[PDB]
Amino acid sequence: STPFGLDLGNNNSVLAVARNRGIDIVVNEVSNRSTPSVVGFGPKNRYLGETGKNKQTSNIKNTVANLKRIIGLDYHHPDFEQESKHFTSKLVELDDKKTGAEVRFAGEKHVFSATQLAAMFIDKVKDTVKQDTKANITDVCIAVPPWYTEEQRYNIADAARIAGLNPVRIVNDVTAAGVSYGIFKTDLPEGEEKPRIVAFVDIGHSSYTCSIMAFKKGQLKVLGTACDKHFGGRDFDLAITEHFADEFKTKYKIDIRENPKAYNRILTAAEKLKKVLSANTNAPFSVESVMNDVDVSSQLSREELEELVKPLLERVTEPVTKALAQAKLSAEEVDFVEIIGGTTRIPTLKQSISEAFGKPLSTTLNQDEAIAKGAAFICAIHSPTLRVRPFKFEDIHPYSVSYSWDKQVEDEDHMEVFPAGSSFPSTKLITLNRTGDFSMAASYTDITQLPPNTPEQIANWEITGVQLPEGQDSVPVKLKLRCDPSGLHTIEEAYTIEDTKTVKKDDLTIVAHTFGLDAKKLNELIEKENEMLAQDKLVAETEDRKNTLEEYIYTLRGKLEEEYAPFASDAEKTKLQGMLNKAEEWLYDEGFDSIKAKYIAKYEELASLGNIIRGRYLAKEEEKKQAIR
Amino acid sequence: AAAIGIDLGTTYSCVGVFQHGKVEIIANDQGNRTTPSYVAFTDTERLIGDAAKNQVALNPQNTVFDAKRLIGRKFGDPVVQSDMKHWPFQVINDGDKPKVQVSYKGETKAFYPEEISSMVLTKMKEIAEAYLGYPVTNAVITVPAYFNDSQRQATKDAGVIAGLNVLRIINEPTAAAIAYGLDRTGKGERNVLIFDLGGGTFDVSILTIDDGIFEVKATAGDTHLGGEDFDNRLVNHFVEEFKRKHKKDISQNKRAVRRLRTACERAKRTLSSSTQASLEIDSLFEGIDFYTSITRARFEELCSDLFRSTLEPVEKALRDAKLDKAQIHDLVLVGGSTRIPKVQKLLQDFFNGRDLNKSINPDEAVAYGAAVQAAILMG
Ligand SMILES: Nc1ncnc2c1ncn2[C@@H]1O[C@H](COP(=O)(O)OP(=O)(O)OP(=O)(O)O)[C@@H](O)[C@H]1O
Ligand SMILES: [Mg+2]
Repeated sequence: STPFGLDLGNNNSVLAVARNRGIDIVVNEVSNRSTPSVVGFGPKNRYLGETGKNKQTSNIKNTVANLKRIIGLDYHHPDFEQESKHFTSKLVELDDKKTGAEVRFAGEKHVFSATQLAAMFIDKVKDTVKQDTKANITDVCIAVPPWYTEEQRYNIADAARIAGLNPVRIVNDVTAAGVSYGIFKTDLPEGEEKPRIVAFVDIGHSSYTCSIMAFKKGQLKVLGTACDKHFGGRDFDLAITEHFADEFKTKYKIDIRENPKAYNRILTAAEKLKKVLSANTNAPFSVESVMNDVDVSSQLSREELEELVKPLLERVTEPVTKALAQAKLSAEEVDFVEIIGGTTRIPTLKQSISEAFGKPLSTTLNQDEAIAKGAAFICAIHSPTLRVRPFKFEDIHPYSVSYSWDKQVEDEDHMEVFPAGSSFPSTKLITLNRTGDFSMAASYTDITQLPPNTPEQIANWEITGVQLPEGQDSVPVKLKLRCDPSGLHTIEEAYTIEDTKTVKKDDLTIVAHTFGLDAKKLNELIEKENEMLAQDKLVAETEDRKNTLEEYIYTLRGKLEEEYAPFASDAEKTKLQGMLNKAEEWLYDEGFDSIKAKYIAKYEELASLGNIIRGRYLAKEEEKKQAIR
Repeated sequence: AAAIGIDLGTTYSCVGVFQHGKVEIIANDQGNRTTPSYVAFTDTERLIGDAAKNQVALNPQNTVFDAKRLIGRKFGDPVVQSDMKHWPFQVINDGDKPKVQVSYKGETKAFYPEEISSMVLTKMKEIAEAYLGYPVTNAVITVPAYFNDSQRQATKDAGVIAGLNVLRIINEPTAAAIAYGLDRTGKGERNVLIFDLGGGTFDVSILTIDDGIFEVKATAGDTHLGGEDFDNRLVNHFVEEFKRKHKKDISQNKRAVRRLRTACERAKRTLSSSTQASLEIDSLFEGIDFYTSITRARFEELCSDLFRSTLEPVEKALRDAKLDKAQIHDLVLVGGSTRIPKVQKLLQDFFNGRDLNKSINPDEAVAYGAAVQAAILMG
């Protein structure tokens, strides 16, 4: 089994694997070093990754992108619209008040949850990796944005389980980048020496994250982390499209807002123009037939673009100032600023980040690969067959978390367990006096420290199997409270003590209620995914057998005319040409859309005769080589 | 300090560095793993790389590319004379040395080819330096196998101008072979053929390797293939479809053709990774929707002569090498068009099922090997 790290980006995903003595980037079927984070649907099969992207502009209504962003999203969330404006497909409320995508698929109307949809993509991307590696892949480490909620981390971990993978850790993405920084730099401070302070700024398609870390050889600690989940390349593309929407009403008397297909053509072209503007100071904007018969030809300067996003750039220093205040340091205390993510290539952003830190920017990581590589290293940390050079890291635990318990004979019924601005993972040991079975829960100590509309309760537990000793008053129960390496709040052990000596007596059974799915629900979703996989595979194999048939027709026809000519009688040649001709016409009729078996059958009729001629051709080839040697 | 490997390409360049037992291909500040060998001069500034290519059509007389075709050559070179007819920039004679002539900051300026290439090499140097975080001063640069002393020396001069210490000028197919580790097989003679097809240029090289020592046995350049000809076959095929279904001809419709063409270029690209591709052009002609598809096998058939013709330089190179196809030990694929399945098939069927070295990005395999060779020359 080979450790697999996944940078699951809103626009594209990077695949990395830990093998040989290192970590490699896995390349897809098109040879790309990232794969588009797209799940699309057709009448016959799903369009996942590259193919999803290829089909996207022709089936926008049934193509879901923004997969990351709808994970764990309340349908009536006050900020739903900032999410939904970037969707082209129909979004709907689910039975749990979350959001799914409604989609035409295989001739029916289908509703899928954000978890199901993200699972489809993880499954495709898993297949890329095992087709590249030839290996068994069973474990993943998925990198998510630090703003991911506890729920959202459980959701995406379940998505991996539906794709048949063990989500070994759900890691914060720029922590994963910082880990790859740490494992690759060879000159890190070593003893009593001051750690190296490195800020990491990641701006991608949708998010802007600043995370500040202390490095020594073999270790990092995250000091401060701040996010803007509404600051990304997609906001630039959108501001550019809205600008041209207005321009085209006056210039061409066309209204692209009333024409979703036209609008989408401009949106797509707007990203390419935005990228030109990271290199050049002016750029033409030219889109042919944005509607029927209408060619638009305009332009934009970098300075005009910067004006377009002025409202957004008002927030440009916030994640830096917030991450420094958290880290309890001033900008001057940072040694290096490392830049990753595609949107950090924008010159105004680069200047603003540099100016906010008072430092030049460093770019000593591959900006695209760093998160996936760190995630693959972290996945390796978890393999039982241990062969990684160790690296220790701690991540920041921004919020205070308490646990509560059926009071019973305790003077208190709750306590602060994991403080605001501590680290995870962390384990806290408590012992409680108990009169019998009891409930427990974890909650946010102060809900005002959390995002608007955050439920206070994180998880709850039913602890049972409590048995009182002879002196039937109370009994001490020892508990293990864990903020696990994903930052998830758990109870991982409970036992009765006091069986002259202390001793474990009864191991108590814990029933956990978390944001994670039931085994019953997990299996049902694993099932649906397996069915869609089988259907996709049948369609892909039948398309292949049919292209293989068509190719062989042309190939064997040309050979009979050339190198096979001396190796066939007139009756053999004309018989085979006849069936070649007939097989070609069949591909336009009944064979236009037949079944796997018939493409194979037709090929076998042809090849069975064709091979006889080939085997004569090959015999005289070898014979000429004995006349050689 | 690490040495770098640079593929100074005729159209694109690529830089790598060997670090921690592996070659890292370095992305430029726009995120691209290759950089256009373009240098633009404008009323205010000089632009190199992506910036230069991005504004070519708006500034064609002052955007220089193809300096690799001029470098180390005499002005009266029949190749120089021939090539000039294809460029929108001016090339002047200065002592029988070609110079590209240009408007720069409101003035008329001429540049030696090695001055244009040095600026590209400065760029690759800066890319390497930004990634490593320290000054880079040592480089292996690659040239084609057919380069003469003067072409080789002129390229080294461009390196020296860029501020590099040119550790070695090596052949591009040698670099590609080193990338795949084909120099590691010890004593005994191995015949390697490097098939380099992409960006409208085609080079077949046969090398002999023995104890890590390379000898150029044959070079064969069918110079022009891999572009608009395949596009035309697809365009003509679909123009026929429309003519058949709707009984109307779109041939003499300037805009409609460019539209159907754009669709065919897209479709072509899809067929390197899929066995079929859909075409869908809204109201293509006189309000009529053209939604169709093409299979990979059909595409290959339309272009079967254009594909088969790739084996000509293979067969030529073999003759100059005085080798039978059975005597080639190793195959290396470089250049973008070798991603095309039919190219890989033809080659493999021609060479009797022999395995192909193709796992390294065919655009990056030359910078890769140059970076390997740069680290060896420092160890
Ligand atoms: N040279 C460039 N100039 C400007 N923008 C760029 C450039 N290159 C890439 N981008 C933008 O960066 C974005 C892709 O970046 P990235 O891969 O960091 O995002 P992601 O990981 O998919 O998104 P997220 O992290 O928000 O989920 C796209 O919006 C793309 O347009
Ligand atoms: Mg990202």
